[PDB]
Amino acid sequence: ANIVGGIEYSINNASLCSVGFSVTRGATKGFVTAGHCGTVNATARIGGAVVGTFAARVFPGNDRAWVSLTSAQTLLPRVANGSSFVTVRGSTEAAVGAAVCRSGRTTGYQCGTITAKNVTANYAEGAVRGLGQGNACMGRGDSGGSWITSAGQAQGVMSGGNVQSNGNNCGIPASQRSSLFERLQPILSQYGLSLVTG
Repeated sequence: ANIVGGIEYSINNASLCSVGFSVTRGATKGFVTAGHCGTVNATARIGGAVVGTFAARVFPGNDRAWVSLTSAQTLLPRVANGSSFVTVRGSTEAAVGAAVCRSGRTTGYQCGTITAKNVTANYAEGAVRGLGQGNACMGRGDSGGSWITSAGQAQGVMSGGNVQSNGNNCGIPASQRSSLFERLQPILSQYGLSLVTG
């Protein structure tokens, strides 16, 4: 499969999440995603085919993981934006107030601004600390997916948000949305990963 930020994958033929970013770990191909998407050794599929397995994860506390991929996968420095692509150019961290977008298999490509840092989410499983917050909308299934600026600076991966009864927060005003991302930088260093860029 071609590995592009935002696209769907399944975990153990059950849950669905979204790809964060293509990465390498030496010779090993991978992608980063959310930790709550899978446990270590869980099998990832794209287009019905096995693509790899969860190599490592932290959730809760953090919300991060990476999937180690078979060498047959094609890593790409891209995030889905409809039928087109945003090129991944680096991982410079944007400040509060910056514009940012996110990509995932439920709500697609959505944009807003970064509204806070260091946010705690109290999920069913426990607290997750240190999250970025934006007011781009999102929904169930977008978890794991890319947060990236229009200029190609990868910010993080989708963790969670104040979804409404329709499964998303797109039907409430931006002023009311809390859409939370796990910062990319600590994922990359924790697991010794390099972002695939173009």
